[PDB]
Amino acid sequence: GAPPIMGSSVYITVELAIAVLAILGNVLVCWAVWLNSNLQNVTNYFVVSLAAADILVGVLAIPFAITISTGFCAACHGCLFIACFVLVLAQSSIFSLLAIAIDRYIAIAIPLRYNGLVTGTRAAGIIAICWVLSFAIGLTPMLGWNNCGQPKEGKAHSQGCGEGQVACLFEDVVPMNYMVYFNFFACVLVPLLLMLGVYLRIFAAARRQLADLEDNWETLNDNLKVIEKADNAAQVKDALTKMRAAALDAQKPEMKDFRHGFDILVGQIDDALKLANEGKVKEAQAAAEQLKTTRNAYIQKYLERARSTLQKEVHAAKSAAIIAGLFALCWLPLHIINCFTFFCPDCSHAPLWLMYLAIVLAHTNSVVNPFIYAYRIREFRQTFRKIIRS
Ligand SMILES: CC(C)CCC[C@@H](C)[C@H]1CC[C@H]2[C@@H]3CC=C4C[C@@H](O)CC[C@]4(C)[C@H]3CC[C@]12C
Ligand SMILES: CC(C)CCC[C@@H](C)[C@H]1CC[C@H]2[C@@H]3CC=C4C[C@@H](O)CC[C@]4(C)[C@H]3CC[C@]12C
Ligand SMILES: CC(C)CCC[C@@H](C)[C@H]1CC[C@H]2[C@@H]3CC=C4C[C@@H](O)CC[C@]4(C)[C@H]3CC[C@]12C
Ligand SMILES: CC(C)CCC[C@@H](C)[C@H]1CC[C@H]2[C@@H]3CC=C4C[C@@H](O)CC[C@]4(C)[C@H]3CC[C@]12C
Ligand SMILES: CCCCCCCC/C=C/CCCCCCCC(=O)OC[C@H](O)CO
Ligand SMILES: CCCCCCCC/C=C\CCCCCCCC(=O)OC[C@H](O)CO
Ligand SMILES: Nc1nc(NCCc2ccc(O)cc2)nc2nc(-c3ccco3)nn12
Ligand SMILES: CCCCCCCC/C=C/CCCCCCCC(=O)O
Ligand SMILES: CCCCCCCC/C=C/CCCCCCCC(=O)O
Ligand SMILES: CCCCCCCC/C=C/CCCCCCCC(=O)O
Ligand SMILES: CCCCCCCC/C=C/CCCCCCCC(=O)O
Ligand SMILES: CCCCCCCC/C=C\CCCCCCCC(=O)O
Ligand SMILES: CCCCCCCC/C=C\CCCCCCCC(=O)O
Ligand SMILES: CCCCCCCC/C=C\CCCCCCCC(=O)O
Ligand SMILES: CCCCCCCC/C=C\CCCCCCCC(=O)O
Ligand SMILES: CCCCCCCC/C=C\CCCCCCCC(=O)O
Ligand SMILES: CCCCCCCC/C=C\CCCCCCCC(=O)O
Ligand SMILES: CCCCCCCC/C=C\CCCCCCCC(=O)O
Ligand SMILES: CCCCCCCC/C=C\CCCCCCCC(=O)O
Ligand SMILES: CCCCCCCC/C=C\CCCCCCCC(=O)O
Ligand code: NA
Repeated sequence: GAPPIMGSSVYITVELAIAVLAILGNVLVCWAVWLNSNLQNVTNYFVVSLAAADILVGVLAIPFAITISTGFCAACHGCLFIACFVLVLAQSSIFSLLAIAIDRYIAIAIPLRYNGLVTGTRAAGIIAICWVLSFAIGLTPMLGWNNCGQPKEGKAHSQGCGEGQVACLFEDVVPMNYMVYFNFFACVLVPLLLMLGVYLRIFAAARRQLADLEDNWETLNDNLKVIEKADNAAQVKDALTKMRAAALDAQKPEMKDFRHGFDILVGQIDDALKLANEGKVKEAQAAAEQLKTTRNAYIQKYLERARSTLQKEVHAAKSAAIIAGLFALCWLPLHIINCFTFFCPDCSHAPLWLMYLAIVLAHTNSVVNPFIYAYRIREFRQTFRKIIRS
């Protein structure tokens, strides 16, 4: 039995290293949003709430985790607070991650009502509400779902604890049925699966909208060819009728030129339709050839801009999804071990070294988001560079 202070020293040193890095990187995130107005939008207010949770992992939850690893004598309800506060921060992170996903879904599904629906003022009230809910969920053991009524009195006496005190150890005070059914299944797993469903909807909506843009374009170019090889006024008329509906369909500084572009296009379709309906096939076909000028000078530019805007939303949603996936990857090992402890009382408990490895992996999640923003989001990377240089 090696002196406990040796493995303790390794664990604590690693925790302190993670705390340092979590504070530094997430303070940098908050400083970038505060300073750069191109980063001040509703999405990034949830990003800052998430960075605040991660700063508090470094400032409070890691010092608390170091403390509870010692099994020090404590009043049981004080022990519960330092065991459960990290659950508040994890719960807050979950709400922020779900909000980021929903925000991006609203942006890609209804971009015309996004700015009217999702405002800074409503985001700050959602954030406040979510922090209150996170305290209620993470500190639910303090409302009475705890093991303080059944203290491990032999362990308390062996350590010389005083009356009313327990050896402060996570699995002695926090019930495992709370950890598995309430904290993990209800409060973590279900929101993460909801997030997964929202991201699937985002990527499907993007794929569908890019397919629609390409379809409208091909319909435009195919019907031009229909008109070119029609042999009567009625065929020209039918192809132009369709083109007119599609152009109006697609019509739903750069905005002035693209509105001007579609105005010309509808006007030119209308000129060609009138000629067709007068039975003037050749005149109608020549009028339709003028549509190629508008297609080259305006419609193609609209198509390329619309595509590039959707491709940026896909890239941005992938970045946010990577962050949600990394939260799941860093926290799942600990939840899964708790499931074994709880559901398999005939299995030997996960060994101590694995418990602490899973705890430090969960804490490491508070380090990683600044790196994802730096690597995947030019505007953050550039603001980070400017802050670090100045
Ligand atoms: C806003 C921030 C800076 C304040 C942080 C206050 C923290 C450190 C305080 C608030 C409540 C305190 C706990 C309340 C009661 C107990 C039980 C006692 O037997 C041992 C200490 C212990 C477990 C305290 C540890 C320190 C503690 C967690
Ligand atoms: C989220 C991804 C990375 C999956 C991680 C899976 C990890 C957490 C799984 C894979 C194999 C698992 C171990 C398999 C066997 C045992 C022996 C049993 O007596 C205690 C639980 C314990 C020690 C399990 C702990 C959880 C475990 C380590
Ligand atoms: C989408 C995925 C990641 C959801 C997470 C799946 C979790 C809930 C699954 C993955 C592996 C599962 C464990 C695999 C094996 C055992 C040992 C058995 O004696 C009791 C149940 C128990 C302990 C399972 C509990 C639930 C479990 C931890
Ligand atoms: C990508 C890198 C950082 C992952 C690091 C994984 C390391 C830290 C993990 C993987 C295997 C683990 C070891 C596996 C077995 C034991 C034996 C045990 O009696 C003491 C702890 C010890 C020695 C573990 C310490 C932590 C450990 C070394
Ligand atoms: C964003 C990237 C992730 C951030 C990562 C933050 C820091 C984590 C590194 C820790 C290694 C520290 C050295 C650990 C060496 C210990 C080896 C050892 O001897 O283990 C003893 C054993 O555990 C006794 O039981
Ligand atoms: C023995 C003790 C039992 C205790 C059981 C506790 C139940 C938790 C309930 C409320 C905590 C509220 C905490 C305050 C949350 C602050 C929210 C906030 O500051 O949000 C900022 C906002 O973003 C600005 O725009
Ligand atoms: N099971 C558990 N244990 C601990 N710490 C104690 C590790 C341990 C477990 C058993 C033992 O005999 C001695 C120590 N922290 C823990 N944190 C969590 C957690 C937080 C969020 C999800 O799970 N679970 N968890
Ligand atoms: C896509 C779905 C993702 C996962 C959702 C469902 C998770 C359900 C997990 C259930 C594990 C229940 C384990 C019960 C073990 C009983 C042990 C015993 O009876 O001795
Ligand atoms: C993503 C899901 C992956 C699932 C992996 C396979 C899980 C099925 C394994 C069940 C293992 C059951 C082992 C229980 C052993 C102890 C039984 C006992 O003595 O009570
Ligand atoms: C996706 C992960 C898949 C990993 C491999 C899955 C295989 C898991 C196998 C579990 C076998 C458990 C055997 C337990 C024997 C116990 C003896 C007994 O209880 O009588
Ligand atoms: C992503 C899901 C991965 C979850 C882990 C999958 C591996 C599941 C294997 C479990 C094996 C449990 C072995 C039982 C050990 C004790 C046997 C006994 O005492 O009866
Ligand atoms: C994944 C991030 C890097 C992880 C490196 C892991 C090394 C440190 C973590 C665990 C080592 C095990 C030491 C635990 C000793 C028991 C703790 C205690 O009882 O005080
Ligand atoms: C860029 C570097 C910034 C500062 C990095 C600091 C990294 C080291 C952090 C913590 C190490 C503390 C070591 C204390 C050992 C105590 C173990 C014990 O008390 O038993
Ligand atoms: C000094 C005592 C108070 C400590 C409270 C710490 C809470 C977490 C720290 C910072 C989170 C709030 C930072 C928000 C600043 C940026 C806001 C914005 O980007 O518009
Ligand atoms: C335990 C003592 C400290 C506990 C602090 C917990 C409360 C955290 C409160 C605020 C951090 C959230 C900051 C969110 C800023 C986003 C709002 C916005 O940008 O408009
Ligand atoms: C806060 C996020 C939203 C919460 C939604 C919760 C919906 C409920 C989902 C999962 C709860 C899991 C219930 C498992 C019950 C088994 C209990 C038992 O048999 O002892
Ligand atoms: C959707 C995420 C998880 C699904 C929500 C519901 C939770 C999983 C479904 C059933 C789990 C029930 C586990 C309890 C079985 C008996 C427990 C026991 O005997 O100890
Ligand atoms: C499109 C590639 C351009 C390369 C530079 C990147 C510019 C910005 C790109 C995407 C913005 C990503 C926004 C994702 C929201 C993150 C929210 C979160 O999950 O925390
Ligand atoms: C419990 C685990 C759930 C974790 C949720 C993590 C967030 C989901 C992340 C990615 C899912 C989306 C995968 C589909 C990719 C399509 C991309 C594309 O069309 O270009
Ligand atoms: C990112 C990597 C994801 C990998 C998920 C799966 C990891 C677990 C895989 C194998 C572990 C299986 C251990 C089975 C132990 C059986 C012990 C026994 O029989 O008692
Ligand atoms: Na977090």
